[PDB]
Amino acid sequence: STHFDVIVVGAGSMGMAAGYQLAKQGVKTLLVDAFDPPHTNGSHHGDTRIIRHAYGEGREYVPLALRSQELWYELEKETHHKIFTKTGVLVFGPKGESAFVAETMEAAKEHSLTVDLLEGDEINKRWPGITVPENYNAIFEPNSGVLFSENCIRAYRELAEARGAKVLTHTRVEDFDISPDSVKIETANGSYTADKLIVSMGAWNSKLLSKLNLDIPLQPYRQVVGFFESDESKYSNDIDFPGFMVEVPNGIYYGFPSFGGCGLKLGYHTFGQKIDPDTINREFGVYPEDESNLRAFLEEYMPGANGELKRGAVCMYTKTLDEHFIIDLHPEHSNVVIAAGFSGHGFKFSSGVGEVLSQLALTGKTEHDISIFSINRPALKESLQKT
Ligand SMILES: *Cc1cc2c(cc1C)nc1c(=O)[nH]c(=O)nc-1n2C[C@H](O)[C@H](O)[C@H](O)COP(=O)(O)OP(=O)(O)OC[C@H]1O[C@@H](n2cnc3c(N)ncnc32)[C@H](O)[C@@H]1O
Ligand SMILES: [Cl-]
Ligand SMILES: [Cl-]
Repeated sequence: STHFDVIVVGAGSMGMAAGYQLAKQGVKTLLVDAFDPPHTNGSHHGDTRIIRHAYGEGREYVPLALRSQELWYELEKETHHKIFTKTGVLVFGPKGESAFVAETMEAAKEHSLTVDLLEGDEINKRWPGITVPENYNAIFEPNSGVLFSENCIRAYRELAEARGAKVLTHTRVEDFDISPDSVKIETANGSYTADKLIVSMGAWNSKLLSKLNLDIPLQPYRQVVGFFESDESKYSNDIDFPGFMVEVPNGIYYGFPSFGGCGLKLGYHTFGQKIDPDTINREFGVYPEDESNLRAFLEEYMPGANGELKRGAVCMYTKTLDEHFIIDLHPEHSNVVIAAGFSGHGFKFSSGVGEVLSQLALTGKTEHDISIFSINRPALKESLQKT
């Protein structure tokens, strides 16, 4: 019975940000989510998320990283929820043996980002609690840091709803019916129509995009993290222990300083179980790798934080073949915007993506350069399920 200007399916990290940007402009928006964001069934829980500017995944992400940072500061001033803490972000690895470290330094140089460069014992000297080999080098970004992801989504939601946005919770979208001049969604709670559609279902994009005649390789991964009882005199944000993302022989790890004594949080990025969001086991510890992969890191590089496991969380990445995002219009429907495959590193950009999605939905174009996120790029292996 009711139409909308724009309908956002999946009101999570990207969708809720888009909802806020749309509502902010008086655009009558309906956001539909299978749950009640923020929640623990998607990819945004775990309390915290790292934001980096000097981007090791590729220096082309910097502009979006910087715009997103400015938007996070703006959100901080608009809500009572805590949004960002400037812990700084440390990146280290074996000298000359880390592509991630190399690209980070290059990204820094190329965009004139403020960073500190140090090696070996200088790393251990500066940050009691971190022990790396003499052959290790590092780049520290003082001004990037940590975002409180659940708070971000919560704030964007409260703000969007206050502006008129409608949020239909616990309602899973089951199908799509797209037309030349309108879009329609089917749910158990009723059907809804609008002029434009934004699709941002996270891990579920790998299962439901086929409903839009899109055949794109997207693989969901089970990715856990653990909070460990740590030596507060070394790992507390209060004593300036930084957030970090590093690359050692067996891969890439990321962590957060202890906030208010919650313990240092650590996650292993490189490995994760291939899963389906509908059958994934969300209990931490069911796989021996969950806790063992983390402690193996701590015992070697941050021994003082290898205490009791205080809490474990299970979350998901949705990877593309090239690990770059998908942000573009549906190849056959200019009134349909797709946001998918953030491959484990998209939260920091959610504020900026919200803006991009808003622009694409309203005008079919964006001021941002998102060519590398094209849904038609060859490295993606995208195609229609039947042309
Ligand atoms: C998992 C993970 C990810 C992660 C990270 C640590 C872990 C353990 N650390 C990060 C970090 O330090 N820095 C960073 O920049 N990113 C980091 N990430 C990745 C980031 O969290 C993800 O890229 C991000 O959350 C992706 O956002 P997206 O918006 O894609 O996913 P979501 O937040 O899960 O939202 C999807 C929503 O859509 C809903 N949904 C799903 N299916 C439906 C249907 N059928 N109908 C309606 N709604 C649907 C979900 O309920 C969800 O809310
Ligand atoms: Cl997490
Ligand atoms: Cl992801």
